Amino acid sequence: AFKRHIDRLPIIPADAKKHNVTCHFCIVGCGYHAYTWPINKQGGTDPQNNIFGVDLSEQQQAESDAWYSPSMYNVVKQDGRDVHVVIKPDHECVVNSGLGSVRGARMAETSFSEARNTQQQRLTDPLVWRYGQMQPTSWDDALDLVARVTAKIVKEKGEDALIVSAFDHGGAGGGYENTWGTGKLYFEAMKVKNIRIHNRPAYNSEVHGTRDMGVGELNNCYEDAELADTIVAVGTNALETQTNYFLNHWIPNLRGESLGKKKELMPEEPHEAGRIIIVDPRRTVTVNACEQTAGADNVLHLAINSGTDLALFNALFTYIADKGWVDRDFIDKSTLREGTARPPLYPARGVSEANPGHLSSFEDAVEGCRMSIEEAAEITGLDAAQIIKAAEWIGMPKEGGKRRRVMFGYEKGLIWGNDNYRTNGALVNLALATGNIGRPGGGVVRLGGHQEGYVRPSDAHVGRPAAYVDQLLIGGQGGVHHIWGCDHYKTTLNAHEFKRVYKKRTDMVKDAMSAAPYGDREAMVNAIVDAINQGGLFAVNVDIIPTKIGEACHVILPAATSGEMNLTSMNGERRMRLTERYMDPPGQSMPDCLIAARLANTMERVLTEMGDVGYAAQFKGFDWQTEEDAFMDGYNKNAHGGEFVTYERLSAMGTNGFQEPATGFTDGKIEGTQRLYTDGVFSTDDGKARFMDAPWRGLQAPGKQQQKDSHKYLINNGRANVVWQSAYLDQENDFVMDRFPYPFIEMNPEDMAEAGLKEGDLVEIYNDAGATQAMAYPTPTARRGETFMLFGFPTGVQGNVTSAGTNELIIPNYKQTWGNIRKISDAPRNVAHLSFKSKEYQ
Amino acid sequence: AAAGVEYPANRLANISELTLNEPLDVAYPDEDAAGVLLKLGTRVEGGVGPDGDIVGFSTICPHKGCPLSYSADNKTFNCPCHFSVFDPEKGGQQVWGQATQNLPQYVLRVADNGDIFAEGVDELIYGRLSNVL
Ligand SMILES: Nc1nc2c(c(=O)[nH]1)N[C@H]1C(S)=C(S)[C@@H](COP(=O)(O)OP(=O)(O)OC[C@H]3O[C@@H](n4cnc5c(=O)[nH]c(N)nc54)[C@H](O)[C@@H]3O)O[C@H]1N2
Ligand SMILES: Nc1nc2c(c(=O)[nH]1)N[C@H]1C(S)=C(S)[C@@H](COP(=O)(O)OP(=O)(O)OC[C@H]3O[C@@H](n4cnc5c(=O)[nH]c(N)nc54)[C@H](O)[C@@H]3O)O[C@H]1N2
Ligand code: F3S
Ligand code: FES
Ligand SMILES: [Mo+4]
Ligand SMILES: [O]
Repeated sequence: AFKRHIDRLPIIPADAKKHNVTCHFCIVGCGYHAYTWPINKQGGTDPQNNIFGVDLSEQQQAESDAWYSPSMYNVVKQDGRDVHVVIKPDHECVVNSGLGSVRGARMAETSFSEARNTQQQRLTDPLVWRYGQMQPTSWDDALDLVARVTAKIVKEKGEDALIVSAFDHGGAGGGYENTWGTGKLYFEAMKVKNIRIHNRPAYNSEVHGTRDMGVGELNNCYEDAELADTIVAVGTNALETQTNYFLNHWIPNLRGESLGKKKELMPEEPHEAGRIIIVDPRRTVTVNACEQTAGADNVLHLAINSGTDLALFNALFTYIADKGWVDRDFIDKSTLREGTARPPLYPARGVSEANPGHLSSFEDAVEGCRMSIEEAAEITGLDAAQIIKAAEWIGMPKEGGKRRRVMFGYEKGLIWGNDNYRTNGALVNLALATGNIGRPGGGVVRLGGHQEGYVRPSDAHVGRPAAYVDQLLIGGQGGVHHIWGCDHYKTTLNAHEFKRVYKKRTDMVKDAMSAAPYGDREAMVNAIVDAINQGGLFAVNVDIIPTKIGEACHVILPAATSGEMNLTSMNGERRMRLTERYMDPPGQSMPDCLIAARLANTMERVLTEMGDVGYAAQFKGFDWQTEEDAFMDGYNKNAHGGEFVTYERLSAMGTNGFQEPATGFTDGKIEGTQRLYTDGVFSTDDGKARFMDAPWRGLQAPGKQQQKDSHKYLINNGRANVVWQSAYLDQENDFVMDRFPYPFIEMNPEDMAEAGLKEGDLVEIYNDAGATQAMAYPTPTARRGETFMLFGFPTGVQGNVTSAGTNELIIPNYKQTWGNIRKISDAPRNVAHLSFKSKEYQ
Repeated sequence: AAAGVEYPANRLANISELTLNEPLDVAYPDEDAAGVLLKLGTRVEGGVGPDGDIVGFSTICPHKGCPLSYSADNKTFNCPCHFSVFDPEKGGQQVWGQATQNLPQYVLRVADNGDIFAEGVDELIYGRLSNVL
């Protein structure tokens, strides 16, 4: 096991500089503080010589604020000088109450440190492919080359020849400043259509269904999970993936700790400890933790067949509607009462690819969705009794006839699952029918991925459905590719084919560049353009590390991330905070928003030089010198309530921030919105929510049924608690890589025996889409025939075996993957030190 | 003046006091730092004795300091607060959990009379900023 052998840490002194920090990583947005102080100073164990005012010569008790782990300590540059830093969770932040996950608590150790040699992979300089390899250069050189090639291609072939891949999320590698700067470049200065997002291959929403129904997907507050009678958790592994939301809000409900608060806020009805329905084909550590906390009688794990959620939800809706377990006043007052006609190709197909489902009234949706318990039991594999029990735990009135309060939360098991549009709508139907939106203890919400921090100019020009960018690239289209803060080589669908073509097309441009003279810039640009014209691709990567897709790129531009810059984002209850800069970007790295501005300035210069002064003028409005300037041009001027928010005001609110949208500012406090839709007015033109007539139609995405029928195992996929995303930081973190040097594939031990596999064996997963590798991890809780492989991982990429299949709106159906498995190697020596024990607490 | 922590060499028990797969409560490097000695019946990392199977660990969870329980059936330490699991057969490796550290393990030595001494720890013990206060 990896051990740091750090026996003692510098003590934060009483005069350390304090900075508010939101976690860099997941949606929950736990509050931290970064304390910095000079390298040649330190605190002492006496109360007056440390920030805590306690005597650190004594052992602290459980849950003490006056401790931090080595992963929370580093030395970093701040205003040109080395400083000690501690980045530790905020006991007073209501999101996390002092909890730090295994990810957030390593922010300091995953920071760049020349003194302590952490994250020495971090990019420091612009790099260009020249003289046979990547070479470091100046910004002025690199930007000039990018702009000259980009400008020439767009002038000769149109803006459609520019392909963009970019983050749209919050937190590190996103946020309001950074989404605004990239958005303004591609959607205000330009009208780029061939743009995709970090996690999906088109410029779409993950949740068009709920949005088209008038229900924005982040409509509740975290307190709601404490107040619900029932939590319904669909396609979420929240202990591992929304950790401190689960631990600090869900767990108190299930344990009965929130009962006092429930009785106080809602005195006119009965309350018991929370029950939870978990809809997930896999038994996860989340299921286990719920059983251990609430008791097994208060947990209903519906271990559905992969991709069958829609059949479940429609049977639930049917049953609940037929019993009259619905909020009739809510339906009558706040939902669409209009009769509507089903489209001509219904039920198999919507009115067009833009509209996969049919929006209607309650009554019409019930009739359209209608599914018997027995039919849903057949499809889902559940027992009739389980489905009936779930209907009762959602819909059945409590003693005295009082409406049961249910928080419906969903994440990527639904969103990257079968028939995204219909499945999403079918779940929202339950929340709408039961009046569980806009009230305490309710909500139908994404549980979320990254934080959120989107503000951009209009995307109306992208269309709906938008372009399937990966398919354009694979099919030889597009000339120039700008990649911002994402790595398709590890995380796209159909990744094996993607990599094969991407390499060949970028190699064409590499080979041209190597053979042309760089010091004659015009000749270099012409050689690049000639290779593009022959079917090549010139690629530019903006990132913080050497990425996998970056190995194919021609120019790399170094970004600075959260903490090396000021950054604003909100969490899964819309809680907006400012992360205050506590350290310097590595080397010559620059915030994304300022890279976008410098690139816009370069484009204006280059296009003016080429004689296209009218196009050049579209790249004005990027005079930013600091990220706050992007905040002020974007969020402050464009967001709802934006005029109330400034860095200074956010800073004064601390890690508690406020909940968006802001409605005013009084007495040094930005005032916010705790819950959406509390007046029953929804986000549609008439203010009414729509239900969705969303019938089951099998596995919707092309080729999925045939993939399932022709391969032996389900290759379910997703996250591990210990790993953050594609392990971009984690790959230089010994704690993480010592645990999983290879991605695990969870396998039933009997399945392993049948396939001749032992723990730690390196296996090949393969199908019609591609092939990859993983390390077999015996998992007694896995169902026979069903495996789960860690996604996104550099030493074996799961996406290689995901097909190109999407829904009509180009949502990637990653979760429905099947393949074969065969051994590549006996367990390598480098996994001999691993534990292969159960991840379930006992 | 010293660059490193000065650990004391403290006697914890005698090998004769240990039963196979039953933790013995100890404290190291002082009485306020709870831990256990455990004889596992198989040679393991950091393990001492004739069989290389005797290990010592801190039993205070490195996440938020809840006391760990031992599961004799799994040979794991288990945290009831946030569901962490540590494997004393593999150097205290966190099988699943919230800590950013594997379980602090004692550097042990067995004297010729069977006395077991602890003379260091390989991670920062929960709740102190110096392992030797
Ligand atoms: N099979 C399968 N595939 C999946 C999924 C799944 O469930 N199954 N999930 C999908 C989802 S939900 C997601 S979010 C995607 C993730 O896919 P990606 O977004 O491709 O993955 P990340 O690892 O989040 O990549 C972040 C990149 O941004 C860089 N970066 C970090 N901070 C900064 C910064 O401040 N600036 C810049 N410029 N770069 C920075 C990192 O170094 C890294 O290269 O994967 C998707 N792919
Ligand atoms: N530890 C950690 N946490 C993270 C992240 C991370 O990288 N590491 N990433 C963040 C991001 S960007 C996101 S998007 C979220 C993802 O959060 P989640 O969506 O909670 O995580 P996943 O592991 O992708 O998938 C959740 C569950 O979906 C289940 N599932 C698979 N197929 C189906 C299906 O057909 N139906 C149903 N109902 N469930 C299905 C899987 O068995 C899995 O347990 O997590 C965020 N939090
Ligand atoms: S510590 Fe960070 S990774 Fe998520 S659970 Fe909290 S925001
Ligand atoms: S205190 Fe042990 S898991 Fe958090
Ligand atoms: Mo995501
Ligand atoms: O996401």
